[PDB]
Amino acid sequence: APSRNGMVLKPHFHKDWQRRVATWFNQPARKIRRRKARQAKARRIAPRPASGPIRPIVRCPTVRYHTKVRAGRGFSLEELRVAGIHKKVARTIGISVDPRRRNKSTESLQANVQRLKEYRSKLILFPRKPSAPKKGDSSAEELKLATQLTGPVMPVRNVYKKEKARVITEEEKNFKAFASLRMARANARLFGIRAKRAKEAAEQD
Amino acid sequence: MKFNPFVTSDRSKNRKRHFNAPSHIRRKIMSSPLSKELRQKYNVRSMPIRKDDEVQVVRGHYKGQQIGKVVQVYRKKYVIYIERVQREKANGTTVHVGIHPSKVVITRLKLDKDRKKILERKAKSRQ
Amino acid sequence: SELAGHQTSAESWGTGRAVARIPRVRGGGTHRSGQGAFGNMCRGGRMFAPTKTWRRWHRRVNTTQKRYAICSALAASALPALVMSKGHRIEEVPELPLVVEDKVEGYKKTKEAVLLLKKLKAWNDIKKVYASQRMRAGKGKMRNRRRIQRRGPCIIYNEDNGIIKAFRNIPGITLLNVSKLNILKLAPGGHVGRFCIWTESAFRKLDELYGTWRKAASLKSNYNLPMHKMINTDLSRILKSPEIQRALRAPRKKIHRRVL
RNA sequence: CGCGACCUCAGAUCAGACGUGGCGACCCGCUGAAUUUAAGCAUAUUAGUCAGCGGAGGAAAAGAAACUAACCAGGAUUCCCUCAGUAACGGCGAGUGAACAGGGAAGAGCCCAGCGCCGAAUCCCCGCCCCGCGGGGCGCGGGACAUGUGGCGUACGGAAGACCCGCUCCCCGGCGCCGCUCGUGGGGGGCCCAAGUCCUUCUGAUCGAGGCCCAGCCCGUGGACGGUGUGAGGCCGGUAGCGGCCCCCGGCGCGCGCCCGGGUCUUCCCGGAGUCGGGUUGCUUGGGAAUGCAGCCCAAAGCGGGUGGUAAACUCCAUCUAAGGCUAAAUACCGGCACGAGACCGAUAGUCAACAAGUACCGUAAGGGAAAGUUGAAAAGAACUUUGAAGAGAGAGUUCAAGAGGGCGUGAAACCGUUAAGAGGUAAACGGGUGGGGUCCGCGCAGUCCGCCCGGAGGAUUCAACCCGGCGGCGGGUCCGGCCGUGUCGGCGGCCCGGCGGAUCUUUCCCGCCCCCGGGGUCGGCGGGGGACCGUCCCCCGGACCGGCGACCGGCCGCCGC
RNA sequence: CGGCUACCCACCCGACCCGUCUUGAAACACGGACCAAGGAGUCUAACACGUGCGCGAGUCGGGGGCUCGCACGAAAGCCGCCGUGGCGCAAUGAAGGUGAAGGCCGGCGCGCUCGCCGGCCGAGGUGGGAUCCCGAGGCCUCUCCAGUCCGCCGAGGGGCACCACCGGCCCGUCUCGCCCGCCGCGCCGGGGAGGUGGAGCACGAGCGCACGUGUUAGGACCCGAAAGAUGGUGAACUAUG
RNA sequence: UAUAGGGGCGAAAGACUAAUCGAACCAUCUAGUAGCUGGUUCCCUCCGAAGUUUCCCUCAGGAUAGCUGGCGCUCUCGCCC
RNA sequence: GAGCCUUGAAGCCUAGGGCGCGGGCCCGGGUGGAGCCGCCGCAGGUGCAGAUCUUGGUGGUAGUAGCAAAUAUUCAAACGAGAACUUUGAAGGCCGAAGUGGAGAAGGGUUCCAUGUGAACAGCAGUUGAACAUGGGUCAGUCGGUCCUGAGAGAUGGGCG
RNA sequence: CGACUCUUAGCGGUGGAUCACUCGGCUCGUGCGUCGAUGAAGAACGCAGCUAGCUGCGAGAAUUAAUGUGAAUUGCAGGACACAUUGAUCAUCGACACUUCGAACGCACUUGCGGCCCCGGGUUCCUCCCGGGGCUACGCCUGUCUGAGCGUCGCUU
Ligand SMILES: [Mg+2]
Ligand SMILES: [Mg+2]
Ligand SMILES: [Mg+2]
Ligand SMILES: [Mg+2]
Ligand SMILES: [Mg+2]
Ligand SMILES: [Mg+2]
Ligand SMILES: [Mg+2]
Ligand SMILES: [Mg+2]
Ligand SMILES: [Mg+2]
Ligand SMILES: [Mg+2]
Ligand SMILES: [Mg+2]
Ligand SMILES: [Mg+2]
Ligand SMILES: [Mg+2]
Ligand SMILES: [Mg+2]
Ligand SMILES: [Mg+2]
Ligand SMILES: [Mg+2]
Ligand SMILES: [Mg+2]
Ligand SMILES: [Mg+2]
Ligand SMILES: [Mg+2]
Ligand SMILES: [Mg+2]
Ligand SMILES: [Mg+2]
Ligand SMILES: [Mg+2]
Ligand SMILES: [Mg+2]
Ligand SMILES: [Mg+2]
Ligand SMILES: [Mg+2]
Ligand SMILES: [Mg+2]
Ligand SMILES: [Mg+2]
Ligand SMILES: [Mg+2]
Ligand SMILES: [Mg+2]
Ligand SMILES: [Mg+2]
Ligand SMILES: [Mg+2]
Ligand SMILES: [Mg+2]
Ligand SMILES: [Mg+2]
Ligand SMILES: [Mg+2]
Ligand SMILES: [Mg+2]
Ligand SMILES: [Mg+2]
Ligand SMILES: [Mg+2]
Ligand SMILES: [Mg+2]
Ligand SMILES: [Mg+2]
Ligand SMILES: [Mg+2]
Ligand SMILES: [Mg+2]
Ligand SMILES: [Mg+2]
Ligand SMILES: [Mg+2]
Ligand SMILES: [Mg+2]
Ligand SMILES: [Mg+2]
Ligand SMILES: [Mg+2]
Ligand SMILES: [Mg+2]
Ligand SMILES: [Mg+2]
Ligand SMILES: [Mg+2]
Ligand SMILES: [Mg+2]
Ligand SMILES: [Mg+2]
Ligand SMILES: [Mg+2]
Ligand SMILES: [Mg+2]
Ligand SMILES: [Mg+2]
Ligand SMILES: [Mg+2]
Ligand SMILES: [Mg+2]
Ligand SMILES: [Mg+2]
Ligand SMILES: [Mg+2]
Ligand SMILES: [Mg+2]
Ligand SMILES: [Mg+2]
Ligand SMILES: [Mg+2]
Ligand SMILES: [Mg+2]
Ligand SMILES: [Mg+2]
Ligand SMILES: [Mg+2]
Ligand SMILES: [Mg+2]
Ligand SMILES: [Mg+2]
Ligand SMILES: [Mg+2]
Ligand SMILES: [Mg+2]
Ligand SMILES: [Mg+2]
Ligand SMILES: [Mg+2]
Ligand SMILES: [Mg+2]
Ligand SMILES: [Mg+2]
Ligand SMILES: [Mg+2]
Ligand SMILES: [Mg+2]
Ligand SMILES: [Mg+2]
Ligand SMILES: [Mg+2]
Ligand SMILES: [Mg+2]
Ligand SMILES: [Mg+2]
Ligand SMILES: [Mg+2]
Ligand SMILES: [Mg+2]
Ligand SMILES: [Mg+2]
Ligand SMILES: [Mg+2]
Ligand SMILES: [Mg+2]
Ligand SMILES: [Mg+2]
Ligand SMILES: [Mg+2]
Ligand SMILES: [Mg+2]
Repeated sequence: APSRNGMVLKPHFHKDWQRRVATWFNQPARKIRRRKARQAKARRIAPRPASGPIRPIVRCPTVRYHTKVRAGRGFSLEELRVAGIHKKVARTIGISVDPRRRNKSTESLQANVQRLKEYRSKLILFPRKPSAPKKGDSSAEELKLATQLTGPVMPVRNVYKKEKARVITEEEKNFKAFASLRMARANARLFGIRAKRAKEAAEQD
Repeated sequence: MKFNPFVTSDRSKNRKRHFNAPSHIRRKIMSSPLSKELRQKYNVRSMPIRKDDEVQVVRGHYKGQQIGKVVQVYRKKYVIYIERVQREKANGTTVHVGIHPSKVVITRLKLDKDRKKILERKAKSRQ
Repeated sequence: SELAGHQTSAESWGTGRAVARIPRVRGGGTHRSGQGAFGNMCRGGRMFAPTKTWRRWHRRVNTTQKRYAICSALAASALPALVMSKGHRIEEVPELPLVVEDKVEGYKKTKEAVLLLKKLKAWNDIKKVYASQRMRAGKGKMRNRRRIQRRGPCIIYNEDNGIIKAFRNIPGITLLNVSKLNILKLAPGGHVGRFCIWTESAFRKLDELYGTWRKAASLKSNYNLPMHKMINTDLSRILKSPEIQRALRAPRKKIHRRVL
C-alpha cells in the first residue's frame, strides 16, 4: 500500500463521515438572515445603538495576549460602586454589569472608572413625562444621530507609549547584562533548598 | 424583467397552472381584445368574452367581415364556438370550428349591470 | 442522487441457476422479479459515482488577481481594435471611452435613453442585439433559458438617480457600478474589450479609486498599479531602430538547396 | 357498650379536569452488535455508532460557575474560524484524539428551601349581585387545603432591623377614535401601457426589408406561458414609496387595581446529606496512580468542602461555593404546509412511480413490486357504393400530409417477403492486384483555355499629358502661436482660505488629571486637541530633451476626386 | 469519353475467430445466436512533485462585518485600530533551557599551545565555472597625419548559479584546564581548546489560487461469495404432546 | 390448541420446521471484505521493459533495489590546438 | 457569426461525389416537420465487441419434437353461411352402489340461471362452455352460529422490567 | 430452363432505437410551525342519472350554508335561464354535518349479550315486553358522599 518518499498519512475517515456532512450552502442565506435580524433590531427595538451595552477595557489572561487589550463583559461591581450608581439602574442606563469580575489592579480600576465617567458624560437620556430629571432642551438636534456602530467608545484603545528622546545613560548599561536572567533563574530554582539548608544549619548547631 | 420573487418564471410551473387553472382563472385567461371604435368609446383594452358577444375573426381559416354571435364557450378546451363559422362532417352534419378567444376581435359586447360595473372598474384603473 | 437504486433488496444466485453473478431482486408474479439489481450496467440501477453534494464548487481567487483582472479588462476596453474585434459597432461612434455629462444619470424615462444611444451611435450595437435574440441551441431551453441575447454596451456610473430605471429594459445593456466593478460584466466569456460608456464622476473617480503609478489608491487600503513588463513595447520600432540594426550580422537570405 | 376528633385507607357510572395513540427529518434518556481494518487474530478500530425501547417542542438540550487560568488575569449557555490532526490514548501496532486562550453572531438575567419579622395579611371551590361588544375575568356571603408551615419582605453579587441625611411622588393589566409603520405591517379577492395596420410566403403566422429629416407607438412594463411556428406590443400575467374596498395584529390618549428606594453608623443572620469523599468493580473518555457515570460496602466536615491535569505526607497561595429550579438569541432540520432557482436528468435517464404507482401481481405472513408518454390545428376518427356473415379490402372523402387511420410523431439494426442485378462442387467471409457488368456523376464528344503588351479595321466617349478652382489625407523645418510628458530648482505660495502617513517632535501651547508646600512649583508622570519637520499631488514664469500614440493653425514639395 | 469508389461477380497469390490467464492459443482452454439502448478509474480530504499566475519576508479573507429592496445578486465590491489566525522568516534538546560574525592593523601583559584597549572591513577561502571587462597585435585602391568607419584575437582580470573540499558559528552529550561578575560571594552563573550527533546558520523564498501525475482513507475502476450481528414473520407441509 | 430459530420437535435419519435445514424466511448493517475469476469504451506520433537482489507466517501477494517514461538544469561545437 | 432555416432544422436511409493516414467530416438525392451548428474559452454521468454483461426485440433449430395413463364410438334429422365435436331420435359401449351416482365440511366467490356475440380465451373447432356483455337469483322461533365449557389463550390484585 | 443458397439496392412487415417536446423527478435556499379524549394517523364500507379506478365526500355523502368573482359544467337527454328577485360554475371556507373499526372506551369482539335514566305507541305500570335519545374503559389530580380498624385519643355505660 505505501509508496516512494512521502509523508506518513493517517486520515480520520474510517468512521462513516458521509452521513454527517455539513456543507455551508446556506452561508449567504445566514448572512442575509443576520443582516435582516440586525436591521429589524435597530428598527423595532430602540434608538439605542447597535451592540447596546458598553464593554470594559480588559487584559487577556496569558503570557501571550496580555500585552494586548480586549472588550470584556461587565464593569466589575467594585468599579461600579466607585462610579457610584445602582446595579439595575446601571443596567437600564446601558452599563453592562458582571458580578464575577474582580479587581486586582488599581490601574484597571481607575481606567474603568474614567471610562464610566466618559460614558456618563456622553449619555443623553429621554424620560417619558416632561418633568426634566437629568435632561434639558433639544440637545444637539436629538444628538445629530440615532444609532451608533460597534461600540460607542471603540473599546480597543491600543495605548501608544512612545518614550522617544532619551540620552544613553550611566552604568545601567553595564549592569543589565545577560547574566541577571540566569542568576534570577538559578535563584528561583534554588530558593527552597537553600532555606532547607539554612534550617538544617540552625538546627544542627 | 421579473422582480417579485413570489411569481414563477418556470416553464413547467406556468404550464401546470395554465392547464390546471380553475374556471374563474380560465375566464381571465380567455380574454379577447376589442375593436378600435369600441375601445375608443369605452376606454378599455380588453374584456373577457361571454355567451352573447358578437365576434369578428381576424386570423385562421376564417378571416374578416364575418361578424357573428358565439354560442358556446368550452373553458375546458379554451375554445369559443361561433354560429356563423361552420364546417361540414363526412355525413353532411355541420359542426363549429374551434377558435381560440385570443384571436378574436369583439365588435359588440353584451350590456349588463355587472358588465357596466366591470367596465367602470377597468376605466377607473386605466385612468 | 442521494437515494439511489438501493431500495431494491437483492442477492446473487451463485454457481447454479446460471443466469449471472449479478444480484437479482427476489419475488414472483411481477416480471421484474429476477431482473438486474443495483449496479452500473443494469436497468434502473445505481449509477457510477453518484454525484454527491460536497463537490468543490466555489473557487477562491486572490484579491490582487481580481483587481489585476479588473484593471486589465478596463485597459483593454480603451483600445478600439480590441472592441471592434469583439464585435461592437464603433463605426460612427465618437472618441473612446465615452464620458457623458452629469445630467445623464438623472434620467427617468427611457425614451431619453434611446435618444441618447441614437445620438451617441451605440444604437447600432443595440440594433445588433435586436437582430440576434434567437432561440437557445440544445436542451437548455427546458430550464428557462431560451434566448441568445448577446451583450452590447455597458454604462458605468455612480449616484444612482433613476439611470437603472432608464436603462433597465434596453436589450444587451449592463447595469454596472464604479464601486462594484464586475469581471463577469466587464469581460464576459473571458474575452476582453467590451464597449463601455462612462460618466464625468465615474471617469474622475477611477483615478481616485486606483491611482497612478506615483500615488497609491486613496479609496482602497493597500493597492497599487502593477509592474509594467515592457514600457515602450513597440516591437516594430525597436527592431527598426538604428541602435538594433547597427549590431546585426548581415541579411542572409540564400537558400542553398539539395544538390543532386 | 355507644358517640366524637385525628391519622392510615377503600368504593362510585360522585362534580370538574388530566395521560394514553400518530409523525418522528432536527433534539433528549437508556443500551448496543457484527461485517470492515489491524493484510492473520483476541486489546484496539468499526462504535459509545447501525438496529431496539422511551419523550416533547418549532426548536430541543445546555445555561449564571463547587469555571478557566497561574500573569499587568478573565467571567452564563450555544454556533463558526483557529487552537489541531496538537497535548494525549493505543499488541505506543492499525489507528483514535480533545481543551484553555484569541477573533466574530448572540446577548438577560434570575428565583426557592434555611435564617428570622408580619395575630395565615395566602390559595382552591360554591351561590347571588357590578359589568361592554365576538367572551370570560376583579369586588359580597360560607365549604375545604394550609401552623407537620400559604404568601410578602430575602439569595451569597451579601441580606434584614433601629436612628441621621437630603430627596423621590407611581406603575402595569382595559376601552372608542385620530395621523402612522422602511418595503412603503399579514395574507386573500378584482383591475391598469403600447401595431393586431400596407406588401409578400404559408393550411395557419408569431416569417420576411421598409412606416418622413427624428427615427411608426409604449417602456420604472423587451421575465415567462398559452395561443394553428420563432411575439414586448393579440391575452390575466411582467415595472411601479401604483391606486379603490373588506378582514386581522401593534405602540398614542378619558374609567377601574396596586405603589418607599439611596448614602453613613450600630445590632443580628449567613445556607441544599446515603450527599461529597474513600475502597472495590463494570462501561466510556484523549484523560494518563483511574475524566465522567453506575452497582456494593464504609460513609462526614464547619478558619469547612471541591478544583489546582503524577499517587502520598507537611506547608503556603489562587479560584469557586456543589448534593434545588427557570430563562429568548446565535445553532439543527432528508418529516410536513406553501414557496423560488438550477453549468442536473430526459421515459432502459431522473424518485419504485411523468400514466387509474406503492397500482396490477406474488408469498400464509413479515414483505417483495412492475411494465406503461406523444394522431391531428381542429375528430374534421373516413358520409356513401361494393365483395365477404364479420374480421378485413377496393373505390370515394376530411386534412399541408393518411407516406398521421384509434398504443396513430419521427421509423434504423437483428429478422422476414417480393422485385431488379450478379454468382454458386473445395462452408461462408477477408487483404493485395486487375478485369467484366450495373447504378450514378461531370462534360460533348475528330469543336472548346485564359490574363497582359504590341503592329492592323470601324465606332462613340471623356478625363488623363500642363495649368487654373477646390476640400480631405501623408511627410518633415522655424518646434514659429499655444496645451502636455521626463528630472531639476523658486514664489513655502493652496501650510491658518491642503490631502495622505511617521513608537521624528514641540513638558516656555490648551483642556481633563495625579504629587508637594483657593494660590504657587514643568517640580516629575497619564489621555485628547493645536502645529514644527520629513516621502507624493495643485498654479506660474525662466530653462535642458523627445516633440515620443498629443494635436490645431501658418508655410513648402510630393498625393486626390470633382 | 473518363471515374477512384462502403454495388455485384470472376481470376492469381496470401490468408485458422475474436477477447484474455499464460513461457506458449486457431486450439480438443474459457465467454460470445444476432441486433438496439445502458455499462466500468469519478468525487471529497490530506501529502509529495512538476508547471502557470499574483504578491513577495512576507502572503492569504476561506470567519464575520459594511452597500438601497433588485432577474443574473447563493454573484461581485470593500474592510486593515477586523491579520485573531494558518505557513514561512531558527534550530537543537527527553527536559530544565539555550540559541547561528567573523576577519585585518597598531599598542599593552614573558605575541607565552595567552587576554585587553583603539580603529577599519565584513557573511570566509581553494579548484572548476555560462557571461562580462582591460587589451599587445594585425586588416581595408598611390603617401606624413587623425577620428566612428571593415574587423577579430594571443594573453590577463572580476567572477552568476551550481558542484567538490577546507575553515568558521548555534544546540545536547564527552575529555582537558584556567579566568571573569555579584540585587549577594552559594553543590551561583558565564566564558576557552578539541572529535562527535542535528531534519541547523553560513543574505532568507515563502504564501495563496489553478492544472497535471502518483499515493493513502473514504462503497474508491465495475460485478461477485461460504460467513457475522440486529429486529420481526411462519406448526395451512412436516415432527411431537 | 401448545412447543419458533442456535430455538422447536425427533421409536434418532442431524431427518422435519411452508418445494430451502449439518442451523428457516423477510428487511437492515451492506454497495460487508477478497492477495481471488471475468471485463474496463476515440485516433495518430515518439520512447519503451521484467519474470532479477534483499526482506516479510513470505511461495497466486507486497515493500526495496534494478530495467522504463516524462519534466528540466549545467555546459560543449560551429574559425599548431 | 446583422449564422442557418416551414421556399424545410434535428433524426434516418443511400449501386451518388469527395476529403483526411486515421479518429471522422462535407455536399447531392429520398421521408420527416421545429429546432440546430461553427470559433474561442469552461465543466462533464463524454466514445463499447466481449464481462455465463442488465433491459427489450428477433433468427437457425422449425412447421421439428409433441397434441398416446384410464376398451368406443356410429347413422339420420334440426338451428345455422360453415359440423369428426352443438342438440334431439336410434344403435353399440363404459362407470356397476368401495361409482364417471345423489348431497355435505374446509376452500372458491358469482363460477348458479336465462338471453345475445363468437376478434380475445378452451393448447384444432364451435352454432358450445366455468369466455365475453346485459339482466336475475340466496326469504328460518323450531338448520347452524349466537349459550356452555374442553386442551389452551388471557386482563385486573401482585411481582418483574 | 427453372427450384434452393449468398451479397447489395427499392418497396413492404413484428421492433420502438435515435431526434424533438414535457402538468415529472432530483438538488439547493427562504417563510411558518400545524394532529388527538371536543375522538389523531390508518383501515373497512357506501355515495354521481348513465360511474370500474384515481380524485372528492360521509345517509345533508361527486358535496350543505356563507363570502368573493360573475353565465357556465359538459360525452350524452334533463334541470334551474331567471339577474328593474337571490346569482350557474369556480375558488376561499370562518358556520353545520362528519357511517363502522381504530389510543377505541360496557365485555371480548361472532354487527352477540347486557345494565341504568327519559320519551312515544304495544294488556295506558315494573314484572328479562318494540322503537328512539343520553350514559356505562383504565390510571390519576382537586373537592364532595359513605364506611374499616384490638392505629392513637377525649366523654360516658
Ligand atoms: Mg505502486
Ligand atoms: Mg464503515
Ligand atoms: Mg422545474
Ligand atoms: Mg439496501
Ligand atoms: Mg445507501
Ligand atoms: Mg435510477
Ligand atoms: Mg440534439
Ligand atoms: Mg484481507
Ligand atoms: Mg476473519
Ligand atoms: Mg468503543
Ligand atoms: Mg437507531
Ligand atoms: Mg407519545
Ligand atoms: Mg408540535
Ligand atoms: Mg434546563
Ligand atoms: Mg500511525
Ligand atoms: Mg473512539
Ligand atoms: Mg450562585
Ligand atoms: Mg409562444
Ligand atoms: Mg411572448
Ligand atoms: Mg396587455
Ligand atoms: Mg474555605
Ligand atoms: Mg480543605
Ligand atoms: Mg482548600
Ligand atoms: Mg499542591
Ligand atoms: Mg501533582
Ligand atoms: Mg445551582
Ligand atoms: Mg439547572
Ligand atoms: Mg434557544
Ligand atoms: Mg424514447
Ligand atoms: Mg417503469
Ligand atoms: Mg390537443
Ligand atoms: Mg412534406
Ligand atoms: Mg407513428
Ligand atoms: Mg410522421
Ligand atoms: Mg409535432
Ligand atoms: Mg425498412
Ligand atoms: Mg434472381
Ligand atoms: Mg491468475
Ligand atoms: Mg499452462
Ligand atoms: Mg488467442
Ligand atoms: Mg472444457
Ligand atoms: Mg474456445
Ligand atoms: Mg459458449
Ligand atoms: Mg452505447
Ligand atoms: Mg508548486
Ligand atoms: Mg498574529
Ligand atoms: Mg499548524
Ligand atoms: Mg456482495
Ligand atoms: Mg467471526
Ligand atoms: Mg397442523
Ligand atoms: Mg414422531
Ligand atoms: Mg432473534
Ligand atoms: Mg446467533
Ligand atoms: Mg423442506
Ligand atoms: Mg453446516
Ligand atoms: Mg445464523
Ligand atoms: Mg464494488
Ligand atoms: Mg517469494
Ligand atoms: Mg519500485
Ligand atoms: Mg532515468
Ligand atoms: Mg529518460
Ligand atoms: Mg464539430
Ligand atoms: Mg459512464
Ligand atoms: Mg450531465
Ligand atoms: Mg452492444
Ligand atoms: Mg474489448
Ligand atoms: Mg450473456
Ligand atoms: Mg427463438
Ligand atoms: Mg409431426
Ligand atoms: Mg419425427
Ligand atoms: Mg393426457
Ligand atoms: Mg340438411
Ligand atoms: Mg340451413
Ligand atoms: Mg353393456
Ligand atoms: Mg361404507
Ligand atoms: Mg363418490
Ligand atoms: Mg353456468
Ligand atoms: Mg348463441
Ligand atoms: Mg382453440
Ligand atoms: Mg365473467
Ligand atoms: Mg312459519
Ligand atoms: Mg399474560
Ligand atoms: Mg399491575
Ligand atoms: Mg418498449
Ligand atoms: Mg349554496
Ligand atoms: Mg338510547
